[PDB]
Amino acid sequence: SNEERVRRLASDILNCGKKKLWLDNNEIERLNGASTREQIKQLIKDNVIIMKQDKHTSRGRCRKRLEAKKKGRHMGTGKRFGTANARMPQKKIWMKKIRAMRAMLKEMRANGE
Amino acid sequence: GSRKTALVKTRLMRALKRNREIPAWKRMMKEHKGEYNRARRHWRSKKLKI
Amino acid sequence: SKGTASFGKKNKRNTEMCRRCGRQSYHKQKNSCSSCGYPNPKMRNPGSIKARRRRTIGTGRMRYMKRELRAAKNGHKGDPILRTLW
Amino acid sequence: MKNVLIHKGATYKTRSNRRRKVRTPSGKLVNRRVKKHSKKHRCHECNAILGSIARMRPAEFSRQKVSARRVNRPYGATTCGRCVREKIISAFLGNEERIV
RNA sequence: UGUGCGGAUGGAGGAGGAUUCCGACAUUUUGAGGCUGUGCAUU
RNA sequence: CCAACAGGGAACGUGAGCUGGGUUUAGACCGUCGUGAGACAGGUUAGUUUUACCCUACUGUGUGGACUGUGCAGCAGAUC
RNA sequence: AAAUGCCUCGUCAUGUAAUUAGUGACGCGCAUGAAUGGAGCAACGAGAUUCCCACUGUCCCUACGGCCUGUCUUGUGAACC
RNA sequence: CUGCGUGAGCGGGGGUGGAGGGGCGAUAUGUGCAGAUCUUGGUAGCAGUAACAAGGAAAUGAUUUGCGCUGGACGAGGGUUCCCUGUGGCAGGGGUGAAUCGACUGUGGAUACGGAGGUGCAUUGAUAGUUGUGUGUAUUGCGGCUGGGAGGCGACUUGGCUGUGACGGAUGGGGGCGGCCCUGUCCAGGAUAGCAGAACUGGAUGUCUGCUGCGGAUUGUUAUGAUGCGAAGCAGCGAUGGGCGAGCCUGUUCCGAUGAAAAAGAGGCUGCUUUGUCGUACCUAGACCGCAUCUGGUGUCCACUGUUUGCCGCGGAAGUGUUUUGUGCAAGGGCCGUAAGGGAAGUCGGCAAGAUUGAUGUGUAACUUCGGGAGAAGGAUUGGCUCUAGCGUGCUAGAACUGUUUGUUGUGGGGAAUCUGACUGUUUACUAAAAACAUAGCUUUGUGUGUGGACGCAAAGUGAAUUCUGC
RNA sequence: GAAGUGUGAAAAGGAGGAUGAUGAGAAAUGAAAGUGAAUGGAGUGAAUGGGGGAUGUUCCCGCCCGUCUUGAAACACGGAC
RNA sequence: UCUCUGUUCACGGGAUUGAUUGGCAUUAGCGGCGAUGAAGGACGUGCAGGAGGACGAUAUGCGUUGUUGUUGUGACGG
Ligand SMILES: [Zn+2]
Repeated sequence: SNEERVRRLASDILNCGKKKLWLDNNEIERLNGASTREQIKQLIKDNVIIMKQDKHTSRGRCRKRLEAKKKGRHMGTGKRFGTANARMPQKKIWMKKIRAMRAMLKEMRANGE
Repeated sequence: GSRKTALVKTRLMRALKRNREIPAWKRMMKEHKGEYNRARRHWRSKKLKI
Repeated sequence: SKGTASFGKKNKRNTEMCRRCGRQSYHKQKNSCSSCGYPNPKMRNPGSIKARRRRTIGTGRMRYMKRELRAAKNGHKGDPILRTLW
Repeated sequence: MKNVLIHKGATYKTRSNRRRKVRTPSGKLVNRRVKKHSKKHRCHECNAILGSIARMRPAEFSRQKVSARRVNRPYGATTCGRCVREKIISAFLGNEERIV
């Protein structure tokens, strides 16, 4: 059989895994006799060799759970496992509050108030 | 490994072209029948020591 | 774990091939051959009674000393051309 | 054989082996070599910055024109403009106390 | 074991011109659906 | 509590049945003794439990109908 | 009567239905005792001990169920004695 | 097979075998075996037994479907195991290309420290920062032409020299290579009984650390601050779609510890010419070491996603590995699950198992070196859905409704006493982890000089503090 | 720091089997331990031995050798062939 | 059939008998290496070649001289 030489050359040309390749079962005499990289590229244009598709996991039921808790849906006392500081650090709420009220004072002074 | 000294490389080459059986035209002679080289080495069993 | 498990750590090599005698016994950190004693000008005293008969006069080729012995049976006549000068 | 990083040479993370990641125009991901980091020039007296001299390693530095390697005034390669004024005033005022 | 799918009538409230859309769950059709190695009959 | 809570033997029955608390080499503490290395049937604490697939014994099982007789072997109820 | 007390399961009190265990007190102490260190426990300990709550197949007294072995087949095929 | 001899032994007959073999006297001896846990070689019983293997399938198997989790690169070690052809594992013939990869050069040392020089795209059966090609950088030698000054109050601009190499730990703020997520638009892909405001997947597009002049008293940080030794401000110089951070920029802090050395400086615009030697195939564990296709050991780098404080656990991708005619389950084992009523009666001994467990309000004693003890102990709440409030827009607080009562589908058992060691640490590689050893503190002794000069250097004992240390 | 010498006078020839050829001869000789096939006899008693008789047995006698020891069949040691 | 024991043929193993270009001893002579680069080591050399032996880029051997017609060989020199 020539199966082992065709999956090693075709997997390098197409840059995929050896199991994602489909070899036409009804053209065993074209598949037996390739032997070069230039002949493997002709069978890829003639659809004697085809590349399967990957699984990409869907995010549809993960996007529904993210817009539900933007309304506050899965955040009660039974759903928290880190501490209050781990999931919203207190030093970073302090920085955000005094940079905003140091900015008002700078423009209340520039307007004469 | 890929890295090796020049003296290590030329002794590995000599050891390589030694590991060979008696040629066929010599075994076919009348007075050399039933002779095999018998000084053969296989890389898993016996080690060369550099 | 001083048995089987300690053997998996032994991948450093201390020696190399000696340029005087050809054994794997030239210690690189010591700068010294443990077989022949290189780089001392004299060769090392052998370590056993059998060691004396593994490397001596006659265990190699004797490329020059054989020739000289054939010349001393005939009185050391040399090349017939140069014999006029002598 | 999807999704690999291409890396050439040794892998130890020293000062002289820093790498970035880049996507090449054919879709590959490569761990590429970055020049060795060179520091800013300072004054040798007050430790202020001399922001105009180039930041290069010593061999590439020496291949530049003199306008890249110094400032145009005395001590221009090592000293600050503020420390040179005081050094001139101090030299002149000293000679006036010795001719008196 | 415990009242099936689908439909119909409701639902704390919210959204906004259509008298529309979103909504856990409720009542009804319905001791209802699913399952069985035991017994009887038949093919 | 009970009718009553007798005494003994079987390689001081029974570790290829178990367990390892006593005893228990190599670590350590205290008291007394010794110039010392060390000692004590004086006290204290920490300290590997190997192998049956052979012969015999014993338990079943196999060693070619149906209905029965009669020899041998086993043997059960006890107490309030 | 302590990791140091022979006599010794010392004597009295306390915890139990019942205490050669534990803790408190006593002291002519075979043979306690002051850098051979004495007295002393805040904090720390996979160190040694005794008791309480909680909890349970540890036990009264065992039952039923799962997977891999064993039981049965083919191949490869040792050892102790 | 047969005769003779008390015996040690000696004769004859028939097959086999295919070249030598004896009697008698004296003489020379490495001169006679059942044993020595005798030496070397061969062979039985045990026994077709113990042990190991039989991996999910589909008459076919380049096609369809089911399961497992290491996957990809550099060094040490190995050395042709790499590719093609023929053949039942061998046999025959091929394959490793360098100014810009490493070393041959520095330092009393080096394939990780110092150091003249690059990035894309394509290409073989097997090599590629090495072959080919688009563009760049350095270098060997040989030429041609050309300048020693102009500017700016200043910071500085220019063919216009004497600079660098060259240096520790912890931690905050700013800003981000690549990857991943949310979002507008445009072009495509795969599955579908029925329904779905029109889902799911891929690709393409969508400024100030500093310095100078004027000025002449205020000004700023997450934090410590800055300023008549010249603040702010104005004008310059120089430097450089939204959100989750690596190198980078800028601070603070810690030490009886303060964080190597040497090689390697010159430079304008142009034309020709040069670039030595050795390594380069293949394998992270069935290509290494452990006698082996051995559940052990072996330096460095990169690696997606749901849930979550968590790169853990509990589940998924990518890449990679894998078979297709043994049985169906006695007793007894190894690893586990559930149990009426009782609740340590078991046992040397609660050994083993069970039990507590995340987060947020509440409530916390004796003692104490005032720091601790402390998450002491003890009690309560927790899902889904639909809304309200705050500002910093993802977290925090509040309310109604709802179910076969129930929500952490993970994460400490606690308390009262005695003995002992102060504490974090260290130990009998392969039966002892400790009360042993170390330790700070405390005390004693010697010594006027070693490169070292008494707050030094060396030798002993005791073992934190507190209170003491008698004759 | 080992273990391993032999077809024949002549290659006149073989090397899965069978049928054959060459040669004086299928080819150095080929013991014991142990095994397979056929065929005769015996057995359900550990076996084996001596006397006396007989084509197996029937009566009598008979514990396993070597060694050290006052003393061995020894629950004394060495000994599968 | 199985266990023990006669007989005949076939296995298994390598003792025995007979050989031997090897070993061991005594005796007579000799005791002949190197800066004019030794002994020893590494790597190479055949049209078709691995081990051993032989040989050194004049490499599976060259020149002179003797004996040969041969797979040729002896003695000496390079
Ligand atoms: Zn040597």
